[PDB]
Amino acid sequence: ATFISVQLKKTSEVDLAKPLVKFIQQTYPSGGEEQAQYCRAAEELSKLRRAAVGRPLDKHEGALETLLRYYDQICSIEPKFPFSENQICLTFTWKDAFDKGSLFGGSVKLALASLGYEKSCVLFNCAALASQIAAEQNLDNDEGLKIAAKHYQFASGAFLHIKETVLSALSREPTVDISPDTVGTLSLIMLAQAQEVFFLKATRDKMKDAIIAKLANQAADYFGDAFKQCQYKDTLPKEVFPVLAAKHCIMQANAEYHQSILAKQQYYFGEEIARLQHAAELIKTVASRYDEYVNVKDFSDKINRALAAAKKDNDFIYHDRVPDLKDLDPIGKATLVKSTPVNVPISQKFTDLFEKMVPVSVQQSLAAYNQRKADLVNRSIAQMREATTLANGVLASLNLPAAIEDVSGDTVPQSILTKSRSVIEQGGIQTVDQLIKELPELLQRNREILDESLRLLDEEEATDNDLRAKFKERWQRTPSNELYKPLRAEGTNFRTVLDKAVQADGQVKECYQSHRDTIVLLCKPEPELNAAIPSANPAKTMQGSEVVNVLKSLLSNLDEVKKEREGLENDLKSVNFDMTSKFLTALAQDGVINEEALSVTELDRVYGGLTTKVQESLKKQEGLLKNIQVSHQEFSKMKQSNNEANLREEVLKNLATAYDNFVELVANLKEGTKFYNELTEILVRFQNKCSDIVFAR
Amino acid sequence: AYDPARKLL
Repeated sequence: ATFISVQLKKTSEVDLAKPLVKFIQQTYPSGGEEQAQYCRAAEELSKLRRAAVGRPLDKHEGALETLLRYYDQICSIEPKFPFSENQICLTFTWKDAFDKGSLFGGSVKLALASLGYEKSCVLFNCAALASQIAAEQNLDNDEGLKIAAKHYQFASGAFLHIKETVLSALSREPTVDISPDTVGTLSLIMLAQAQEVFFLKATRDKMKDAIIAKLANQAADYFGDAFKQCQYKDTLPKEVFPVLAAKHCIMQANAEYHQSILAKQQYYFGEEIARLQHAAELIKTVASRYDEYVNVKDFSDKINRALAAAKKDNDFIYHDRVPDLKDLDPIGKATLVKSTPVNVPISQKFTDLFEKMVPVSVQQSLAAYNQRKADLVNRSIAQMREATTLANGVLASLNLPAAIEDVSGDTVPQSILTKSRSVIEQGGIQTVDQLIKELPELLQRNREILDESLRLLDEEEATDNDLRAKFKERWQRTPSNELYKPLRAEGTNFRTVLDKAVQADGQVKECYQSHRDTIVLLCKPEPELNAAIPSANPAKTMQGSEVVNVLKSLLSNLDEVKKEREGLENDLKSVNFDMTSKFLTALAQDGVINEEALSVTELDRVYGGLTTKVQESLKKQEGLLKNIQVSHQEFSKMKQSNNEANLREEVLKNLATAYDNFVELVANLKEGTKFYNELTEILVRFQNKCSDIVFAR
Repeated sequence: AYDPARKLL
């Protein structure tokens, strides 16, 4: 009993851990327990591939489950690494299963950095191994048949799946063995052989000849189509062609022989004989042309006995006319087989090593989302500040709201006194004197770290160039020069960072030198400060004016409008939406994650209320600034240009500008300090990459 | 004021 099976494809060993850990780390918190398992999974994985492919093969469910498990686990990884860009290069090398190449050289090999290549080959080997285990079943007992039937159908389904994916999964052309046509024929061969197995069960179970005939006929139809496909393309091994021809005939004969029994049971004696003659013709040709692949003697004898006896009853008793074959009805067909669909997991008790790892399409949509959210928040925030800066600068420009608090040109207007006290309580100038003094020191600290860092590289690179010089042979290595190119690139950037930071130091310092005198004045105790603000004769005409009460509450609103920006900015920054689980839903419930529409929609939901209140502020300020500029210049009519009051006005306008500048300056200095301290953190790390690498060398 | 430098990080 000869059944076709397929040989496994050979692959070269390939470091599977390498491109995976590399990325794994580029992706997680170093030392972080993420890496603790994900890197520990890409180990088991490489050790699995070794087992599922490198091993000299053992024809049992053990080695097949390992191979099945390997197919599963590979499929479970595609969405969780950036194979798509393929910038994560790992190369898979497979040989042809049949040594089939268009050009006349035995083995044609093919290596590809396509996980789709890997997938098709593992699956082909899965179908082939299944085909070999099927072919070994004992088709005399009930479980031999069940296992063979299940495996031929599995192989059929796997080969078919390969036929329908292989090209989309590969850029270029496949080796022959796995090309859609070769795998289409193998899938049909496997399906034919599973029909055969069912024909054999039907037989062993002594079912009605009508059934057995239809089963055998169906099998013949399968074997015949596979035969045809092979007739004018020779991409399968040498013994496959004759064997298909043989089994095609032997299955037609079995169909004839069983139908002939049905004919005799119906007294169609002429048909019985015609069908047996056909069966004998077929089996006779098989016996003499494919004796190398097939044994048909028992079948030939059983037919010959039935034909002899049928002819005896007919020649002597029945005298029924024997029909031409062209004139018989077709025998029917009944299929009990299905090529089995591939639906990972195909292995039993599958467990996905990287189940917890986040789909790469989700992490990309999360990052994209944050660049979108930062933009939303920063924009809104910067818009507001600029607007507050503008309004404060305008009010100063108008001596507002000092002017309308200035009842007697004799004392410190209340707004000035409040601002003064506000400044004194935050330390006064000695607060700004400190930050300005310590700024050049935080800068130095960082130059120093960057400098010692790079000196390390310079010094180790030096001895390395010397050693290679005096010991060419015993000191062969990649030069330090080449190894250090990356780190010296970070270095150079860092340098350009310090360039910008210093540039900003200079701007802040020039602002501090140009406003430090007024501020020192602003910080004086009330009487001393008052005695430094020139007196003026206050026009009492102003108390109660229409221009004044309007301006006054026109200014009240402007104040509320700006203390409002404080909560606003604080709310923009204090909220956050974790979008992962919303991205997961879009990916499970759907084929793809469309983040743009998804995040735009969530941003509008989370931030929309504020990005609208913010938006209100600005145009509400515009309304206020417009109304104030006009309503003021009317207050400018009642205004009276006497040099006593002009001096007073100068000084008041300047103290208010001084408050603004104090507030702004302190903020640019705290900012700059936070920056230099973060920079120390980042630079200290960079100094570790440097020493670690000078001492691994 | 130090925003331009944070950008380069």
